[PDB]
Parts: sequence; structure tokens; C-alpha cells
Amino acid sequence: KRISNCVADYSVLYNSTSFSTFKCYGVSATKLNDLCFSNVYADSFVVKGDDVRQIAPGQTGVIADYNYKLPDDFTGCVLAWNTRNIDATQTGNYNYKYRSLRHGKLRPFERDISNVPFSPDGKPCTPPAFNCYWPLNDYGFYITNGIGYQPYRVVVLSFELLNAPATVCGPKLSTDLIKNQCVNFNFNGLTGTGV
Amino acid sequence: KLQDVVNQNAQALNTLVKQLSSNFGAISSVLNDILSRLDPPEAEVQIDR
Ligand SMILES: *[C@@H]1O[C@H](CO)[C@@H](O[C@@H]2O[C@H](CO)[C@@H](O)[C@H](O)[C@H]2NC(C)=O)[C@H](O)[C@H]1NC(C)=O
Repeated sequence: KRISNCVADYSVLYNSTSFSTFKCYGVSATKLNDLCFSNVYADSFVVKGDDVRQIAPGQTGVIADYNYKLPDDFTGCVLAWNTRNIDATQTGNYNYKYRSLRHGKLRPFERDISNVPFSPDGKPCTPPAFNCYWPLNDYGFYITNGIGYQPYRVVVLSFELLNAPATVCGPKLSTDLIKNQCVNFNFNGLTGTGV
Repeated sequence: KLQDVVNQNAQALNTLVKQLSSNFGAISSVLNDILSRLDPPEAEVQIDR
């Protein structure tokens, strides 16, 4: 989801919930209100608690290998919370699925949708033969599952910092313009000192 | 001969100034920007570079 032309407050989201995994790599979590970023992107998914750690730059895992590879230069925050109560059920939730295997690795910030049985050879396999194995697999989600197997909901905010004039600016109060005085200035995130 | 010493002086100064706007492994090349985007414990990592 692209988010533009709106005042973004970190504090409301931070006071809202104690997220399970909350970390900003290229940004300070607190300083979000001061700076402006242009064209923030929000990526939403649901993974088991074990998978949450794998969501990080320069980290390899089955999800990272085939599902979601974060850019190594990614700048932004990752927020993740537990969701066992609403998602998991006794009988078993199999809607949430993952690509266990795939013919290659996806590029950073990419989505893969192909639903065809996978072949370790990479050449087409017949479903009966042992070459074909379903890539798209799901974790058996239960209420009795451990917190690692319990579902977790993850939202990744990526900020494009200083690329262009920033449409998305945090909540701050503008002041009057002062000239001929050596003063501090912050022009849409262009912090500096001068006349 | 007089012009060449002036040219070498000017080129030295200009190369010095040009070297300012350059990441040395840091995420950015402006001290202001790194301070704004990073908390001091992880700001010092870039500032030392
Ligand atoms: C859904 O959004 C609401 C509003 O932002 C969040 O509810 C707030 O929760 C905090 C602390 O839990 C309360 O102090 C606020 O009064 C609530 N806002 C209301 C009642 O309007 C809620 O946390 C969000 N749900 C999430 C993040 O899962």
C-alpha cells in the first residue's frame, strides 16, 4: 500500500500496542515525527512467530529464500504482533500459506504468485513423480500451538528518504520566517544552521 | 610558472572541498542527516567512519 499526502504520527502507533517485533533499521523510531519521508510503502503479511526474525536485511530463510527478501539497503521500520486469538482455531487454519520452495530467489521487494508443483530439477515434473512437490504450503495453525507456531501479523513501513520533495510529513508546527539572523531551519526535513 | 602554483593550490583546495560530500561507508554524507535518522548509539557508528 502506497501512503502519501498525510501527516504521520509514530507516537499513536507506539502507544497503541506493544508489538512483538518492532525495529527501524535506517531510521530512529523516536525521531520519526521530526523528519519527512516521501512515498512510504506498507507491506502486510502473516507468518508464524518463528518466521518473524527472518524478516530482516541480509538474512536467509525459507521465507527469505522464496517469499520475502528484504533489500539490504532497506530503510524503515518493521512492526509485528501476535495474532493467535483471532487467526488460530482448534480445527486448523490453512488459509495463511507460504511458498516453501521455488525455482530461484525473488528480488528484494517482490511478490510471487505462481501455483504449480515445484521440481528440484527445475525441469517440468509430473505430479505423481517424486520430482513434483507443492511449493505453496501452510503451517498447521491451532489455538494450542506454541507462540512460535502461533500466527504473527507483520507490517513493514519503508520510507524513501530525501529522494524528492516529501509528500508525507510528520506532525510539526511551522513558524514565521526570519531573515538576516543566523538561525536554525528545517525546510521539509532539510535541517541546518545559517542565515 | 606563477600561474601553475596558483592552479595547483586551487586544485588542492577544490579537491579537499569535493571530498566532503562523500559517504565513507556511512549511510549518508551529511552529518545533519545521520543525526536526524539515527539514535546516538548507532549514530556514532556512522559518524566515526
Ligand atoms: C485500532 O485502532 C485504535 C485507534 O488507534 C487502537 O485503539 C486505541 O488503543 C489505545 C491503547 O490500546 C487506547 O488508549 C485508545 O483509546 C484506543 N483508541 C480508540 C479506542 O479509539 C487499537 O490499538 C488499534 N488496534 C490495533 C493496533 O491492533
